[PDB]
Amino acid sequence: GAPATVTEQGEDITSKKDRGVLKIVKRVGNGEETPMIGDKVYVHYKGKLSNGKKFDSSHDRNEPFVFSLGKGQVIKAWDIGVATMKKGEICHLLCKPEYAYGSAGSLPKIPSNATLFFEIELLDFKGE
Repeated sequence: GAPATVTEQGEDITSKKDRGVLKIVKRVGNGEETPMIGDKVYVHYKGKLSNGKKFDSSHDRNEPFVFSLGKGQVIKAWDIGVATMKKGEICHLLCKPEYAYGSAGSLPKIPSNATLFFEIELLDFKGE
């Protein structure tokens, strides 16, 4: 399925080349511009654990998730990955725990040492 495919066929987008964050572009977005550091970014997403269970979804909440890019307001894989996206892009990200929740995990449903799968849509970005 899609997690296996990004694991085996994804591109390493880490600056250290440690394969901690792998990406596939699923829907090509608009133009060439990506957000810059500090921009307000608006995403839709769904996340799954490596046991197959959904752990989160903005679609199910009927509202996007909004954060300022490159500020550590989200897991490292998201700061790194969303920074590569175009407006309108949909991607898959495969995130090793060092770029996610590490040994701590995150209650209620993310265990320790968890590799995570996300589908992310970059809806919009704007400077403040």
